[PDB]
Amino acid sequence: EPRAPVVTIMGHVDHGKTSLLEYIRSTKVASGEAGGITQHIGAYHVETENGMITFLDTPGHAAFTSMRARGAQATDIVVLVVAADDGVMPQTIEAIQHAKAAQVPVVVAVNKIDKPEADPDRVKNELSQYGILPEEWGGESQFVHVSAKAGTGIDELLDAILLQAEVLELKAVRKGMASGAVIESFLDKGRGPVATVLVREGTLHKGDIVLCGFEYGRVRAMRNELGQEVLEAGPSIPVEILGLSGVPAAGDEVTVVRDEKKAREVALYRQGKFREVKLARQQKSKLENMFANMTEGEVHEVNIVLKADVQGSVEAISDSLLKLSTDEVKVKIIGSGVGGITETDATLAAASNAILVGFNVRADASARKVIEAESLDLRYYSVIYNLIDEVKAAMSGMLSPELKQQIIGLAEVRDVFKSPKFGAIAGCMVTEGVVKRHNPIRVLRDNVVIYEGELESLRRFKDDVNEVRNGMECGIGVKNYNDVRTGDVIEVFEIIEIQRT
Amino acid sequence: AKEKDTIRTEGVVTEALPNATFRVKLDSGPEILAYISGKMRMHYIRILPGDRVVVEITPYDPTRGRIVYRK
RNA sequence: GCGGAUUUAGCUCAGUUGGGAGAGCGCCAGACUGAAGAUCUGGAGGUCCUGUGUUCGAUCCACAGAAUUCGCACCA
Repeated sequence: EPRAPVVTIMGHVDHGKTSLLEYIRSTKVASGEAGGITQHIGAYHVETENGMITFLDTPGHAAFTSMRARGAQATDIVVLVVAADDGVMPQTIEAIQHAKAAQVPVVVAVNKIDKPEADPDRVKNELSQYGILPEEWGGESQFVHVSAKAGTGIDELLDAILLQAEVLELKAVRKGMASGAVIESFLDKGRGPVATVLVREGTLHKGDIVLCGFEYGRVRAMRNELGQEVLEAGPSIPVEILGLSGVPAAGDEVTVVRDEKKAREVALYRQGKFREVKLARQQKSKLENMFANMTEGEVHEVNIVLKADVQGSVEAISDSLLKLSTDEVKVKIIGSGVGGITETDATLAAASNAILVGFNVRADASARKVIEAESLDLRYYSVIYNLIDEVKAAMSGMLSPELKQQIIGLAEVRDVFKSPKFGAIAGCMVTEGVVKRHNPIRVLRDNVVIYEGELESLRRFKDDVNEVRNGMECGIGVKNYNDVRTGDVIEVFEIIEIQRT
Repeated sequence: AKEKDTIRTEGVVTEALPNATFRVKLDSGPEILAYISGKMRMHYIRILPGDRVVVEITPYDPTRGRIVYRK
């Protein structure tokens, strides 16, 4: 009759959420203090009246708000992981805000007590230390100085959750309709399209009708009476692949079998409403206003790709990244090979789509060979940024070195001996300045400053040059007459306005 | 049904490209690919590489336009 | 620079008996045609490069000058 006191590991990033869980798991594998316990995809057990204590392996990118329920939080007791050297941070106060609103009794785990200067560490013992005192009481919370890697302070932490877990909420409830999310939309060997689920609160029955979210819209499906609808992982005894169960409870992982669930999406609710139709219209409606005035310019957008082991985790991180205002591209299921090339196709235009940003998914052997190129980055935790910085360095690296030509400045050129005339392709040596194309040519200051011609095209050996300086000696093409001679000193005409620079 | 998000902004002609296509520099900003209208091609009208023309631009494609008025 | 050629109607050119200023085209009109076109006809349309001189008289000859063009000469 007594169920599991649902607990979640809340706090700031890199404070010791995953590492505290790795020690409660290391003493679970070890004999004496525990033993042969059942494996769940992210949960453990119950108080002195049954097993151990259920720690929910928090949604992939510290979401916690997904672990909600019908009215409040899906968690009974909660454990807040804070750092000893840092103190209370902005994500720790966001954790206290979701703790007082859902009315869930919290315990504070002040992690990394092995990090402060000159502190002797006794492995796996009980601790007695103080620190962050202005934020504790009996009306507030009980603080315990723990070390996730060493294991000290864990004996009083599991005891502090026990003095807080003696409630009636482990029996009575579960009555309301099942609120949760799926895990994956895959194909089984003994059946067709199967769907594993994570249920936050409530009970699913063997003949329960559940509304699910597809690519198009809202379509419901009855849980198959013929065959096995509720399929849990068979207990430690070898028989058939899975086993039939009747009614799963709050905090259970179960593989469901229904009818048409082929185009059923990733990140859907176990009460459902999803579409790609709205997100395509919401993006097109804001892009139609941005392209009605934009009959002219450019700049532009985002990326990010989410994929998880659980959808109670995908839906969680999507809602948490939409809180940080970082938009998403793909939330589908598959690896790479054909995804690594579509990533390299969109890097040519704007490098803002240059990354195949993976998470909890396995990278293929055929994919590893196409990731060998550096132009594309591969992430297995997931974010962006580096993207809009790559295209910024692309256009800014080509606009600055392209300045050299124009402006009628001073330049003198002397025509060499025995060089042809018609459309005057004559060999000429530059004396001073930079003689450019389109620059006007004049006669000597000894005579009158009359218009002799203008430079057509300059040619140094083989190369067609625009600017000739110092004394390069090239084949100058110019529109001249008998006004030009061989060995004459020509000066470029500074128009009286451009003369005074 | 026809959408009314079509603009009638002016512009000056720049380059004379083949098959009745021009470069047309807009008085608003940059330049579009602007072709001559089916109304103007039937009434002939020879456009020189430097005339003032009104462009019928569609919001779906910024690079494409259409010459409506003659001079 | 020297030497030569050329300089007449809007254009293109003829015009040495020193005495008439002219042709084609064009332009305008007429005739005609339905009409327009062509064609035919008719008209207007000149500092004959400019000045001076020669002569009875000068587009026509002499002298001087200017302009065009060609050859030649000259050229850091």
